[PDB]
Amino acid sequence: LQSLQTYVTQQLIRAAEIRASANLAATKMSECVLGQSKRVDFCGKGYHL
Amino acid sequence: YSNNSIAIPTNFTISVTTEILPVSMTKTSVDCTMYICGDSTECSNLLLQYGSFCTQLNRALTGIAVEQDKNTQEVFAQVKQIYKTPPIKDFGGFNFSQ
Amino acid sequence: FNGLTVLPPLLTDEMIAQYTSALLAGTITSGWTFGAGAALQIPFAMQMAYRFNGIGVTQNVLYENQKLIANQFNSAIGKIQDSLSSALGKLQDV
Amino acid sequence: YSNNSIAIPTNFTISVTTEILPVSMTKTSVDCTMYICGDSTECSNLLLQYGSFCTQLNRALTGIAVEQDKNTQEVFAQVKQIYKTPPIKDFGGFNFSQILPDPSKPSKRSFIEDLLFNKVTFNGLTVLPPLLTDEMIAQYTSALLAGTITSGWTFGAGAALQIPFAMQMAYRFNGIGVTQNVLYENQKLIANQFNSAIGKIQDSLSSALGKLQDVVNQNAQALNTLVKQLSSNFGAISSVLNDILSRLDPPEAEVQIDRLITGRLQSLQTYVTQQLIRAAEIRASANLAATKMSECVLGQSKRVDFCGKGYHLMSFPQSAPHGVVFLHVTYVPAQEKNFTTAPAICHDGKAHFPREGVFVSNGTHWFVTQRNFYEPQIITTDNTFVSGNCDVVIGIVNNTVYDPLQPELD
Amino acid sequence: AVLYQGVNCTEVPNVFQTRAGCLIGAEHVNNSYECDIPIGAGICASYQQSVIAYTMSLGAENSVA
Ligand SMILES: *[C@@H]1O[C@H](CO[C@@H]2O[C@@H](C)[C@@H](O)[C@@H](O)[C@@H]2O)[C@@H](O[C@@H]2O[C@H](CO)[C@@H](O)[C@H](O)[C@H]2NC(C)=O)[C@H](O)[C@H]1NC(C)=O
Ligand SMILES: *[C@@H]1O[C@H](CO)[C@@H](O[C@@H]2O[C@H](CO)[C@@H](O)[C@H](O)[C@H]2NC(C)=O)[C@H](O)[C@H]1NC(C)=O
Ligand SMILES: *[C@@H]1O[C@H](CO)[C@@H](O[C@@H]2O[C@H](CO)[C@@H](O)[C@H](O)[C@H]2NC(C)=O)[C@H](O)[C@H]1NC(C)=O
Ligand SMILES: *[C@@H]1O[C@H](CO)[C@@H](O[C@@H]2O[C@H](CO)[C@@H](O)[C@H](O)[C@H]2NC(C)=O)[C@H](O)[C@H]1NC(C)=O
Ligand SMILES: *[C@@H]1O[C@H](CO)[C@@H](O)[C@H](O)[C@H]1NC(C)=O
Ligand SMILES: *[C@@H]1O[C@H](CO)[C@@H](O)[C@H](O)[C@H]1NC(C)=O
Ligand SMILES: *[C@@H]1O[C@H](CO)[C@@H](O)[C@H](O)[C@H]1NC(C)=O
Ligand SMILES: *[C@@H]1O[C@H](CO)[C@@H](O)[C@H](O)[C@H]1NC(C)=O
Ligand SMILES: *[C@@H]1O[C@H](CO)[C@@H](O)[C@H](O)[C@H]1NC(C)=O
Ligand SMILES: *[C@@H]1O[C@H](CO)[C@@H](O)[C@H](O)[C@H]1NC(C)=O
Repeated sequence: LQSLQTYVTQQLIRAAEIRASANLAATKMSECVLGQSKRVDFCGKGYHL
Repeated sequence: YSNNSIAIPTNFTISVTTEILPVSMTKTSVDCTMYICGDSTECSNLLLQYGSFCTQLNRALTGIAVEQDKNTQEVFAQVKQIYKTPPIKDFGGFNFSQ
Repeated sequence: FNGLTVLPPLLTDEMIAQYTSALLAGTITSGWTFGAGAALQIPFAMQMAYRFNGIGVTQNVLYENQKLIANQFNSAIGKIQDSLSSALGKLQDV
Repeated sequence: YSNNSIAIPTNFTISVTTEILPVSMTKTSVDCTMYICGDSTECSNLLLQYGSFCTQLNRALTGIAVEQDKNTQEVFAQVKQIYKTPPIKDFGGFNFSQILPDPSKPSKRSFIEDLLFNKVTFNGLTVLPPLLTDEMIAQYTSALLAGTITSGWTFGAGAALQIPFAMQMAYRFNGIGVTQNVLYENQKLIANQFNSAIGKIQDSLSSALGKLQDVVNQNAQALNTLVKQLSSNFGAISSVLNDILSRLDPPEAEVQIDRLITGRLQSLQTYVTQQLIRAAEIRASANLAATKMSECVLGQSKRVDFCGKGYHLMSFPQSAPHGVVFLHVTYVPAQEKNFTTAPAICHDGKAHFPREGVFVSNGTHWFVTQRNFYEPQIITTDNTFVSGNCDVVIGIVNNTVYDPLQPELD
Repeated sequence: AVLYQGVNCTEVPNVFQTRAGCLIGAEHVNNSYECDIPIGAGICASYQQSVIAYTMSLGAENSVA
């Protein structure tokens, strides 16, 4: 039972990290692909096209 | 640096860069009674006295599992319709075949 | 075999590929207008001239150097393709 | 798609959308000695040997509790002063009565706020009251909204500066790339569209708040599991300490009291850990809400799909139980038409390019228009600039460019 | 000052009753200022002499012309 609890806890923490990464990816899809971004180094180095 | 000197570029370069981003992870589920006890009924009766420990574990794992699908849908599903490219491909000199 | 199961995801890989192709075709045919509303067609060179206006350079700079820019873009895509087939550590760590 | 075909919209639509965001969660505290032991002194002495387990739990819960108040203050408290709306309400034809406060309603909440509030519904466990009462949050929201409709975006940067509402909306159309005369010529149509959109939002709500309800359900479920966990034996003869204390002498009672202590302590630790993880998630959501308040409400956003679908114009905040609601107004093009287009025009051995426009043809004549609206105009040297000769450009066309000065000289 | 959280002032061994609980040792004042030390439900505490309790003020009030 202790082993199972340890496993589930670390899975919850990893899932939170992956959720943050997925939110970043969705924002990049909206702002870099559907539009043209004036934010510096968000989409890439240089001037985004 | 000088107080009356400037530098102006006279040409340009087009650069393409790649970025990698994880979106989702694998979806797994665990059955407490099978993992802890197997097919033993004595072990099951002994396990019942630590009541409600497995329901919470199953709820946690199910929540993670549904969150993964929500992640993927949030990232990719952003188009109302499925647009198609014309059979004739004249985009100036740009070559998007790859 | 100890109660551990793996569940299949809702969206198969073909569906994700279809989504990606729809996004990319909409981009190259309509520009940025399909995000705001209905897609509106515009020739590709004219859209790239709009984007040069977006970064602070005039349109004639694009129209006078169109072949040079096209060649540079094609070479950059080729280099990306060669670089990959020789980088995905973030995905492998998961 | 074709290499000389373009589509230009000839009309527009004003659309209002709603967004829901959780901000904070309920604040709870748990007393370890009362939960685990109750009023038993033998249980307390046995508990002391697992030293420092409860102080950490109390510190964790207190940290979560203070973080919730910091979340709410970060989101709503962004105005220096409490601005007020004038008694005379002439904002062109725009009607903000639904979102504005009315004294008759409780807590002086607006109509939509009242609709929003109705939709969302002894063992050492205590619930602490939040620092900011609902009336204070409503006052903050009304100050933000009145400042917006009276001064525009100037109250965020510094002191508020008054400007008539139609002029501010014309500034925002300049912000999205359309000219001012497009607003001034179609003012009544836009006002009617905005009013109808607000009406539809009001009808839609009174018939959507699942994100706010999920938080309440999760908190209640966690507390119910915590309380239900007291009934377990964990291997002892019974789950009641008062029964074990009787019927048994201390040397025999201590082992079973130990089993009960171990089980209940493990239950408390599980509860606190899941609460910490949920609090981190809520903090991320509150940070998103604060950023949206700064960038969509106090300003006008050029980021795509941040504030809403379409081209952002302005946003209005409302308060909901443990959360915030954003009403985003956006501009959507409509009723498009087909034309043929060219990159440049070759006149008199020169190339002319548009200043902030696009060349279009209705099949016989060539005009220059703005990109987001169809307002064709004649091509003159005031609309266009010259660069080089006609050889280089691919797709150049032949036309004539009217020179305004020549008729005056003749 | 001492705050007994959640109990009625009758059930205790300058007694001011707040939605947070029973506050003993602090004097209520009609004036309002910024918070300083926070108690629940819109009541704050500060020192200015004895400890005082008041309702916090959101900010200054003005009307745009
Ligand atoms: C193409 O347009 C020209 C010009 O019409 C002007 O621009 C239009 C976009 C619209 O705003 C009109 O109201 C403008 O007058 C058309 O030429 C005109 O045609 C009308 C009708 O026959 C005639 O009375 C005018 O004298 C014409 N103007 C000139 C300068 O000759 C033309 O007919 C349009 N072509 C097609 C195929 O529709
Ligand atoms: C700007 O840079 C480009 C890229 O190097 C130059 O184009 C190259 O010119 C040389 C010499 O004429 C050729 O050998 C290359 O093949 C060209 N490359 C491409 C991709 O066309 C261009 O000459 C530079 N501009 C100026 C004014 O020097
Ligand atoms: C642009 O769209 C608006 C909105 O539909 C049109 O206004 C409508 O016009 C019809 C016909 O005249 C009326 O029956 C509706 O009552 C109008 N609606 C509103 C809200 O005023 C407008 O006519 C369109 N513009 C053009 C040039 O067709
Ligand atoms: C635009 O006008 C120019 C000049 O009037 C045209 O250029 C001529 O094209 C013909 C086509 O064979 C040549 O024979 C001439 O030598 C060119 N120059 C002149 C001065 O006539 C050009 O063709 C026109 N463009 C279009 C699309 O008709
Ligand atoms: C585009 O690239 C592919 C692959 O390098 C090549 O075969 C093709 O000739 C190029 N041009 C066109 C018009 O497809
Ligand atoms: C604004 O809307 C309200 C509610 O629909 C309506 O009663 C009122 O007449 C409208 N106009 C003004 C000027 O308040
Ligand atoms: C433009 O013409 C094409 C011709 O096939 C048609 O399919 C398209 O719908 C037209 N565009 C508009 C906006 O009517
Ligand atoms: C457009 O494509 C046609 C072939 O379909 C070609 O004849 C014409 O020159 C092209 N126009 C431009 C501006 O490249
Ligand atoms: C305290 O008790 C009195 C009567 O004993 C009652 O009137 C009052 O409402 C009580 N206060 C609270 C907060 O319950
Ligand atoms: C505070 O307000 C109450 C209620 O009106 C009043 O009875 C009391 O005299 C006031 N105290 C002071 C110091 O103004």
